[PDB]
Amino acid sequence: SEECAIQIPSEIDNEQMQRMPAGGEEDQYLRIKHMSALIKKYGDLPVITTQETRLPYYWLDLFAAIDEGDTPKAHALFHLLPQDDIILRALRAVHSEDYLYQLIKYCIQAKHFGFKQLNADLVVTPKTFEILIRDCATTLFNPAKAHFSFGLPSHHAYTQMGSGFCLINKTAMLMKQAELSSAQPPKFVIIGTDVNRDNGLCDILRHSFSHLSICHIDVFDSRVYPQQDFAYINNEFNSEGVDIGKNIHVWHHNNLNYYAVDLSLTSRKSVGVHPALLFALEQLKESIREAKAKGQKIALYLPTGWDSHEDETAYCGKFVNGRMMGKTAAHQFRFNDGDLGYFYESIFTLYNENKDCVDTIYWGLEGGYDRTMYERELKILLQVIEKQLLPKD
Ligand SMILES: [K+]
Ligand SMILES: [Zn+2]
Repeated sequence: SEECAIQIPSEIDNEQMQRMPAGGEEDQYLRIKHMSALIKKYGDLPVITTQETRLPYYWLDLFAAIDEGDTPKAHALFHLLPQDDIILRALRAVHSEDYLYQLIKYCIQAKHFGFKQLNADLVVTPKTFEILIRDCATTLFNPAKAHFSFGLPSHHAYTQMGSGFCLINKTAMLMKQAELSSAQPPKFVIIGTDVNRDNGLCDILRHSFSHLSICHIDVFDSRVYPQQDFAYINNEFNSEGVDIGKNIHVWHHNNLNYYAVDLSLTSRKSVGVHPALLFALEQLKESIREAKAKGQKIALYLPTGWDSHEDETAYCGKFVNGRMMGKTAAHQFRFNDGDLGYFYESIFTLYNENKDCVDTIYWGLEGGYDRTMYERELKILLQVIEKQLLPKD
């Protein structure tokens, strides 16, 4: 089926992720491997693997150069890649050439100890670069209208540095290939439910994409990583984001709209789906109607983390002002399978009922670190897909 796919790294690609930090107790290798074993075992889903997609020669040669250690050969070989190759045009539409040099540089500089530690949250192996790109390849090179991909995370990656387990911003590049693959740019909408703020992806959209039409609903808790609240955004947009509702502000910069759903200020009303994701759906219910009666299409991007679950034990989702948040507060500020299952079910319903307006869906794995929590949430996620987005058997 070209209509939907589910993307995991291959054996080799996943294997070259050891020592790569996660905000949990396991490295990113175990973490992603566990999810992949589950996804392969859950019967028959349309599952694609980063080993089968072969890149053009010049990519395979930049890779090869990285392996033998010639930092000037790699630096040069990459500089001379075709400016119109599908990967690279999107890659350098969001990432500075100096960052990519420094990165290639780190991968090779890493080959000694098998790993090069940049800062507390950023490690690279020799093959980090090959995988980051072999990942970005397969998503770019595959015509799936509803893409769920399980790889290394992205919404903290900046146009110019890496931060917090993120090395490049695969989401923004995927938006790049959408502005250019379409005749008229699609109306963009992002909903990122990872409990840590999409600080990175946000900077890249203010900087390089403010002219595209993007509605970006960013759900996070200004109390965990990275401690940034509305005052911090004000200094970022050097404007003052107006309050639209449940202590949630919006900023406009040219054609980009950024909504900050802060989970501290937005607490839940006894029973019913968490107000944070009800606004996420009120705004995606509307963005669909706007683009219908205007005729344009919509590309829908879900950079989703599960550390926003109440059942997350990772420090970066649960250590709130000096102590670990507890089961009472956790249920008033985080999400439970009730909330999530409703959300995913609603999202796909809007899609199925508006395949004339909603165009592509891309869901990409950000946070969610506790093993028994994320394995349960995944089973939920796979079951809603098996029901809504797959032809029945
Ligand atoms: K987020
Ligand atoms: Zn996160």
